[PDB]
Amino acid sequence: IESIIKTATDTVKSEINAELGVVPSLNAVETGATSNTEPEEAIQTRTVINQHGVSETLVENFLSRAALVSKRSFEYKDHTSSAAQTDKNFFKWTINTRSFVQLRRKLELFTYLRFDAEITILTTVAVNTYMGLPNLTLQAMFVPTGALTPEKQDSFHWQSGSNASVFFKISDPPARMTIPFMCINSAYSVFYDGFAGFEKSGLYGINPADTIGNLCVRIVNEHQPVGFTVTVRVYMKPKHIKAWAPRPPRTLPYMSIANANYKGKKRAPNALNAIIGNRDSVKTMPHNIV
Amino acid sequence: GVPTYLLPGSGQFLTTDDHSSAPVLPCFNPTPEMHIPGQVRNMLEVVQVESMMEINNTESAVGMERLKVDISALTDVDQLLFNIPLDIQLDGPLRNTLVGNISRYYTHWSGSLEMTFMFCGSFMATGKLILCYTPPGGSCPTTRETAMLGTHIVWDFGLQSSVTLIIPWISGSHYRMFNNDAKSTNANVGYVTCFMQTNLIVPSESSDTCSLIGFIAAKDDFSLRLMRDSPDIGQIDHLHAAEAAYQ
Amino acid sequence: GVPTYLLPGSGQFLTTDDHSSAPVLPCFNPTPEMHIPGQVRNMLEVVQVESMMEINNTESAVGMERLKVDISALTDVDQLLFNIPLDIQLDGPLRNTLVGNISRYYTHWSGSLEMTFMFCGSFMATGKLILCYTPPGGSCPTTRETAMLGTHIVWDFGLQSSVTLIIPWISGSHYRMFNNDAKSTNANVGYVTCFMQTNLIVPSESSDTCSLIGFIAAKDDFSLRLMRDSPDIGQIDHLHAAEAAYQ
Amino acid sequence: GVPTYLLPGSGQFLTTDDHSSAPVLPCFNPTPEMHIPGQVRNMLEVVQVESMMEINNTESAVGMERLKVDISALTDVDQLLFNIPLDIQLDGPLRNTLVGNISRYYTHWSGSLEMTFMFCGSFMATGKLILCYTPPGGSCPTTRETAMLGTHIVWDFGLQSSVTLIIPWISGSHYRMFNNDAKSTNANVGYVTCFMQTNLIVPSESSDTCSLIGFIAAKDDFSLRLMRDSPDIGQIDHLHAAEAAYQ
Amino acid sequence: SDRVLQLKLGNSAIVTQEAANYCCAYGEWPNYLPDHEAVAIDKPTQPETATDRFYTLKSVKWEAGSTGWWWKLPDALNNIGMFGQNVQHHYLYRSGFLIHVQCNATRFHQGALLVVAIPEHQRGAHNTNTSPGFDDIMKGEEGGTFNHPYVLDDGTSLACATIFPHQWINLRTNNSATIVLPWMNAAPMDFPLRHNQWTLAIIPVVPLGTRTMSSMVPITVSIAPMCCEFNGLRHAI
Amino acid sequence: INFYKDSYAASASKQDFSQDPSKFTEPVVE
Amino acid sequence: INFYKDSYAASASKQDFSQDPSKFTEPVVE
Amino acid sequence: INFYKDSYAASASKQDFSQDPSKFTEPVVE
Repeated sequence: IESIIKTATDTVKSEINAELGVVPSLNAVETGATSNTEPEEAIQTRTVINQHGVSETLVENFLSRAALVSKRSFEYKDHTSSAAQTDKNFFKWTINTRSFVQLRRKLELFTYLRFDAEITILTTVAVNTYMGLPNLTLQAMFVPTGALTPEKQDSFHWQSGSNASVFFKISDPPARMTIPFMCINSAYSVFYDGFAGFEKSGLYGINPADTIGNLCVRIVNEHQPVGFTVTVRVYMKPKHIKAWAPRPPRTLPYMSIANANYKGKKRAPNALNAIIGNRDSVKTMPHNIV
Repeated sequence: GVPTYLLPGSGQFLTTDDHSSAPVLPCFNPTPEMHIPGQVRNMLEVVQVESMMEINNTESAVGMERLKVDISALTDVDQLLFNIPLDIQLDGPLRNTLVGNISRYYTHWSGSLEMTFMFCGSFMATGKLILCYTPPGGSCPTTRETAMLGTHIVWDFGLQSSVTLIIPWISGSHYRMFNNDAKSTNANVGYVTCFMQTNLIVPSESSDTCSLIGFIAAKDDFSLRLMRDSPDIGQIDHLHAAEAAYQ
Repeated sequence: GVPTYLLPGSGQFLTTDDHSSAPVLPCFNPTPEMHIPGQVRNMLEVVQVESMMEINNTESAVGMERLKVDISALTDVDQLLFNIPLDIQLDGPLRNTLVGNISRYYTHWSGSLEMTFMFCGSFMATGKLILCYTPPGGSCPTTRETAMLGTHIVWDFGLQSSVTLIIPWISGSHYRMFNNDAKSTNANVGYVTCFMQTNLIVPSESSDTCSLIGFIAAKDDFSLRLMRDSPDIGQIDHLHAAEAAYQ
Repeated sequence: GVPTYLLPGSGQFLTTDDHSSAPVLPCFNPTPEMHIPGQVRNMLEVVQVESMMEINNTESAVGMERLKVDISALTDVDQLLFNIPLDIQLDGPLRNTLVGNISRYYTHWSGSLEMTFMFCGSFMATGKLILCYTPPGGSCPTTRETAMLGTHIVWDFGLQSSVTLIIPWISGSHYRMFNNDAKSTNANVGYVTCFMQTNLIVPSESSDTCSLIGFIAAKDDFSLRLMRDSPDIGQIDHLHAAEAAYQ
Repeated sequence: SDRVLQLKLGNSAIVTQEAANYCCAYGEWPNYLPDHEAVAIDKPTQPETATDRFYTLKSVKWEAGSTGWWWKLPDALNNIGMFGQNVQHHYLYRSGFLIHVQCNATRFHQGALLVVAIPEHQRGAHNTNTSPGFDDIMKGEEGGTFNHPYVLDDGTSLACATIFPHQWINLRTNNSATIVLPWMNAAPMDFPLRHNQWTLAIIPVVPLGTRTMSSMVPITVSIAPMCCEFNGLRHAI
Repeated sequence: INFYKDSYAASASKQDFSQDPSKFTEPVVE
Repeated sequence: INFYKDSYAASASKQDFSQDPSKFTEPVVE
Repeated sequence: INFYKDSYAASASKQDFSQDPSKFTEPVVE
C-alpha cells in the first residue's frame, strides 16, 4: 500500500519464539514475491529509532545531475580549402542521451521517463604563436527533428524566425535553457521494442518520438586571420522526473548508440560468459582477514 | 536601482545546482499524463527486490552456471559447501544485483540485508543446511563448530523450498563506506557460510547433484547516501554511430 | 548592498525570452484603439476555415486547373477517381491550405480534419460518389471493395452540392509529428480515396466532363504545438531594394 | 528585470565573509547527532581551566623540571624565591598555558587571572610564603618590604596544600594589547613575586628541597577579542607526506 | 489454497492444482481505456469473449542444453483466432494479457524455469554493431530462442531480471506460472504489427535433470488477451 | 525563485516521498 | 517584473484565450 | 539569505551563547 517514507524504518525488540504453525523464515520464491521475513522474526532485536533519511535515493535526485551529452570540437578558421565532410565553423547534433555512458546506463534503469531537460552549453577555445583568446559570440539554434538545418555558417536559416536561438559569449557564464517534455506520448520510451515505420525496413529500437531535436551551433563571428579550435560541451539535466518500470542495469559495455548490442570484455569482470571476476572455488574467501 | 555585489561562486556552473532556467519554447503544452504501471519514486523501492547472486563466480562456470551452487551427497559430516563475501563495493557475488548495482552509485550505506536461497532439487531430495552470518573481526569460519556461533538459520528442504537469512545491521557506525579497502573496519560487513547440517540424501532416480539459487534484497531499514558515478560502466572511445549524430 | 551571484544563462540572448525592456520613448502616448473588423487572437481560428486542395497536382494541369478534379462518365463499375495523400508536412495537396500552411510552422499536430467537396457540374448532372478514409497500416486501397471497409460517406449530387468527409483523429499517440519520414508510424495519417458509387450521368447538352473542388479545414478539436520556422519560404540572397534601406 | 548596480567589494573573496553557498550534494542526509561528552561552545570555557606555568624556564631545567620550582631551607629572612613575568604575548612562563595559548589567537584581552600554587613537599614540611602581585609602573620588587605593599596572600602549608593569588584586573583601559612592546602602558600587567614569609622547615627524613607547581587560569570576567593567527606554529616548507596527498 | 486455481475466460478454462500465487504485474489489473485517457475519437470495438480467451501456442521441448524461449506480444497472437482478425482489420489496439505457462515432470525430476514478462524488451545482437532486423524480432507464433540468456540478449543481466513481473516453475514445488499483464505503453493505443509491449521469457536457470526414464518434457504457453479494444477499422493488410 | 511564465521552467521538485515497494516486492494477488 | 514607468515596456501578454472562429467560419447572416 | 534547498548550505550560525564551564572547571562530584 502506498505511503510516505521520509526515513528508514525502525526496529522493534523481539523475544524468544517457539510457535507451531508459524514459520516466517521459510518463504516461496516461486510466487515471484520478495521475502517478507523481518529482522525481528529471524534474530532477537532491540528497539532502534532509525533516523536515516531516504531523500538522496529519490528518482528526482538520482537523475537530476547535469551530465555531458555532447562534446564537439571544430576548427574555427577560414574554410575555403577545407573538405566538405568537416565542420565549417558550425555543427549539427541530433540530441540524444545515448552517446556518453554514465547518463545512458542511469537513464536505462527505467523503461519510461517523463522529464524536462535543462540544457547547459559550455564553450571553450584554444589557439590553433599565441596572441590571445577571442571573446566570440556563438548561436545555438534549436531545430526540431527532421526539419531544415543550416548548411553554412552564413546561411539564411540562422535568422531564426520561429526557431529558438540562444546567443552567448565565451566570457559569459554558460548558456542555460530548459527544454520541455516534448514527446507526443505521455513518457519517453527509453527502450522501444518495435519498428518506427509501416514498412519492414525501418530501424529497430529507435522511436523518433523519443528524439528531442537538433542542436545547430555556429559561431556568429567571421574568421580572424589565425585559426582557433572551439570545443562545445552540452550538458543535460533532467528535471520534474517521473519514472516507470525499472530494468536490470547494463553489465556489458555499450557498442553503439543505435542499439543495445553487446560483445562483453575478453576476461571477467563484465565478460559475456562471466560478469563477476573469478575466485578459486565457491568456498574461497577473496579478502579473508589474517 | 538596487545596490548589489557578486559573491564567490558567481557565474560558475555546478552540475548539481537547483535553479530555474529559461524556457526554450514559451506557451508549450506538454502531453497529458497517462497512468503507466509501475512508477518508481525512490530508488530504495528497486533495492528491496531480490535478485540472484553469482555465488559460483569461478572458472569452468560459464554463463548461467554462475547463478547456481551445485551441492551433492557427502560422506563426511559438518562440511562446508560455499561462502559468500559481503563486500558490495568489491566485485564479488553481490555486485550484479539490484541491491548491488544501485548501491555502487553511492558511497555510504546502512541497513539490513536478506539472503533468500531456493532449493532446486527434486521432490525426493531431502536435506538440512545451516546458513551462518559472521560479524567481522577475524577470518572467515571454515568449520561448522566455529561458524554456528554467529547468526544462523537451519533449513530443512520440504514443502517450502526457501529460507531467508536476515543479515542484521551490526555496525559501530551509522553507515559503512564503499572504500577500496575491503579489510577496513568501516567497510567489512562479515561473512556468510553454508554447511551441511545433515546431508543431501536422494534416491536412485533423483539426480544426485542438486542446486541452490541465492537471492539478495535489502530490507526497508536500508539507506544509501553520498552519490557517485558507477564503476560498472565506462568508455575509452566514442561509441559506434555517435559521429553519425553529427552528420 | 544585496549579495548576489550570477547563474548559468546570464547575459545570454534567447530569442524566445519574455522580459520587460527599456522604453526608447518615455511618456509616449500610443494611438487610441479603434475597432477593426476581424480580429484574430488564436491561429486556430484561421485553421478552421476551409480552403482548396490541389488534388490535381499533376503535369499538364497549369495554374487553376490544379484546383479541380475532372470526373467523367465511365463504362465500368466501381472505378477509382482520385486519391489524396494526407501528409501535411510533405508537399502534397494539403500543403497550400490554411490548415496546411499554419501547421508547417509547428511540429506536432492533433485533431480531426474535414474534407468538403463541392460538385460543379450542371443541374442536369446526376451521380453518386463514395469518399473513403483509410486508417494507416497498409497500402492505399485501389478497388472499391477494399476501400469502403474504412470510414466513408456516400454522396448523391442533388440540391445540396456538397458533402463533408470527416477525417477522424484515429491515432495511438496524442500528437503526430511533422517528421521527414512520411512512412513513419508517428506521422502517416492514412489515405483518402474517391470512387464511383454509381456513375456521372449527364444528358446530351450538359458538358460530359464535370468538376469537383476539394476543401479542407480543421475541426475545433485541432491542436498544434512545438513551433518551428516554415520550410515554405526562404532566401539565398538579399531581396531587391534592401540595400536601398541603408542608402 | 530588476535594475541593479555593483558596489565596491563586488566579486572579492574575503576570508571572513558569512554567506550561504551552493550545496555540492543535494538532498544529502547528515548523520544523526549523538550526545558526545564535553562540548565546547565558547573558547572562554577552555581558558578558565588551570594549567601549569613553566616558572623554571631556565637552562639546566630539562623537560619536566621546568614545571616545578624547588624551594629550600634558607638561613636569612625575607628572601625572594621566584618571580613570574605576566606578559601573555611574550614567551614567558604564561605562554604554554590554556589561558596563554588561546589568548595568542587574539590581540586584546581583559579580565582577572588566578595563580594557583600546589605545594608538593612532604607532610612533615612546614612553611609560610607570601605571593605578591605588583601593579605596573616601576621595576619588579626585589625585597619583601617593597613587594608586600601590593596585592598579596600569605600561605601556610598545612591540610590544604594550595592557595590562589587572584591577579585583579587593574587597568586604565578596558583591554590590554598583545603588542610587541612588553614595556608599554597598554600591555604591561605587572609582576608576581614569591618570598619566604617564615621558612621551609623540614625534619631530618623529609627531603630538604621541596617543590611548588604553579597553575594559571582565567576568571569568568575574562574576555578576548580581535582575532589573529598564532605565532606559536608555523612552517617554512611543506610537511612530510603532503605531496603524497596529490599522488 | 493458493495451489489450486481455475482461470475462466470466454469459452476457455484452465484448472491447475500445483501452482503458485499468481502475479499481477506492478500491482495492476487490466481495464478498458477510460474517457479521460482516450485519444482516438471513433467508437472502439470490444469483442470480449471472441478475443478475451486463452490462446495456446506450440509447445517447446525442454531439453539438455536449452538456453531459453521468448514470445513477443501481441506479435505471438496476431494471426490466431478472432484476436488476429481484429488485429489485421484495425489500425489501433489495446489489451492486457493473462499468460499461463505449463511445465510438469515427475517427482524425480529437477529444474527451475524463470518465467519473466519483460516490458519493451529491445534486443541486441552479439559481436556486431548492426541492429537486429525484422526477422530477428518478429518471429510470430513460434517465438524465438535466447542466444545469451545470461545477459538477456541485451547486455543487461538475468540476475537482476526479477525486477520484472515474473514467477518461477521450480519442478519440486509447482508446475505452472501465471502472470497477469496490463497495458504497458507510453501511448494509450498502439499499432500492433510494428510494436511489442511485452516479451514473455522462459529461461532455464537450473537445467532439467533426473536419473529415471527419459520422457519429453514440454513447456506450454497459454496466453489470454484481456480487455481488448480495437480502433481504426479498415481492410486487412 | 521562478520568474518565468512557464511551469516547466521551475527548479527540480525534490519532495516526492511517496513509496509503494509492494508493486515490485509483493505483486502476488493473495 | 516591470520597473519601467511606461506600460508598453512590459513583457508579452500571453493570456488572451478569447476566440471567435464564427466570424470566419460562419459569416452568413441566417 | 538562503535560497538553497539544503539546510547545510546556510551561513554560519553565530548565536550559540550557551556555556557550561563547570564540566571542565568543577568536574568533581561533591
